[PDB]
Amino acid sequence: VVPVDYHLLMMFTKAEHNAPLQAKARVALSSLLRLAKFEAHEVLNLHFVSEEASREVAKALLRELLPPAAGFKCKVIFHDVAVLTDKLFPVVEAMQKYFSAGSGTYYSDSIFFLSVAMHQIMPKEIPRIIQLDLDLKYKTNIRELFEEFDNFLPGAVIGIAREMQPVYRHTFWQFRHENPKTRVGDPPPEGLPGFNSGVMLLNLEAMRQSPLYSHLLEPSWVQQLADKYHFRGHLGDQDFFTMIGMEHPELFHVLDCTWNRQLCTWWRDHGYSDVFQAYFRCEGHVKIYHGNCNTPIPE
Amino acid sequence: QCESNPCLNGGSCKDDINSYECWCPFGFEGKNCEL
Ligand SMILES: O=c1ccn([C@@H]2O[C@H](COP(=O)(O)OP(=O)(O)O)[C@@H](O)[C@H]2O)c(=O)[nH]1
Ligand SMILES: *[C@@H]1O[C@H](CO)[C@@H](O)[C@H](O[C@H]2OC[C@@H](O)[C@H](O)[C@H]2O)[C@H]1O
Ligand SMILES: [Mn+2]
Repeated sequence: VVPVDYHLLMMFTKAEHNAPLQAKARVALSSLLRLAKFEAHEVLNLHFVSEEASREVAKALLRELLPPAAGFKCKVIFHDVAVLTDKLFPVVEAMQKYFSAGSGTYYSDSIFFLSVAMHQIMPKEIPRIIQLDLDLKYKTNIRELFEEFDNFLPGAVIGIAREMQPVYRHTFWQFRHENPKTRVGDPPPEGLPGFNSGVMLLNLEAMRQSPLYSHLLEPSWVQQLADKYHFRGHLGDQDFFTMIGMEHPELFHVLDCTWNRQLCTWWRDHGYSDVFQAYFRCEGHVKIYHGNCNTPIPE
Repeated sequence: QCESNPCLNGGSCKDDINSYECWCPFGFEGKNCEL
């Protein structure tokens, strides 16, 4: 049997003496592994981006959870946050001033853009990868998410779920003001509410092979679009994808909300009580919960 | 990370050094859109 690889990537940094992060990672990784099922020839590759202290914390957590109940093959890989930061920076520098907390351009923010240049960072042998937050709880076999790659329409490079709060309604205020009739920042099903980065299907091949996507990474394109949209953010990759998602929705396969059911309600209590429901509504059988903004996940 | 700017104008982080005005979403008032 020719072995078939599946690749996941999670950020796991500054985890030493950070108990809330470790407990989050524990909830994510146990549900993931408890519920995952893979055929005998298949291998689940778990990529962690970590400085050396967090690598050790991750190893201690992983040993307690591996091998997985289901008995499938699993490989753990660590990538140095510092090595990735230096590889990312040339590509990512120019977008940092628009999407980082706050300004200007710091190395410490570069890693929050890893997904945007993932196709240039991972070895070419990896054709696809799913990048996942650690404040998640899995309610299904992660293997099922991979089939959504098959639903990418021509030109689509990334699979991503919508943002479930009106944060982008707020961020795009001036563009909305100047364009009363825009769908930019509006709720679904017909509005463009932007994206959440907690669950992302990164088709590295399609990213590498897309002329449009490559252009959008260029400093002058980043700058032209940020100017056009009067866009400032501090959520990194999420903000960049949201923005180029306004201009070029063909790039994105929108995942159903049940693949990244966000629980954060912070924006409800900060000016958006009326419209909040229209953003936050998600129905159907939930596959992944996302306890964003430190929101306890139900049990 | 930074706390989101509750204001509609200026940078994405609250207490943007380069901002002097704060325009609050409807129904809120104050230097940080409190009440
Ligand atoms: O100190 C940190 C903060 C964040 N993260 C990772 O970055 C993701 C994004 O942060 P978080 O989920 O807290 O942000 P939110 O989902 O609220 O935007 C987390 O899930 C973690 O994987 C990390 O490794 N160390
Ligand atoms: C504004 O700042 C607040 C408080 O620091 C954050 O909680 C907000 O982020 C949350 O809502 C938007 C989601 O995309 C984030 O994942 C979530 O943490 C931030 O917009
Ligand atoms: Mn998260």
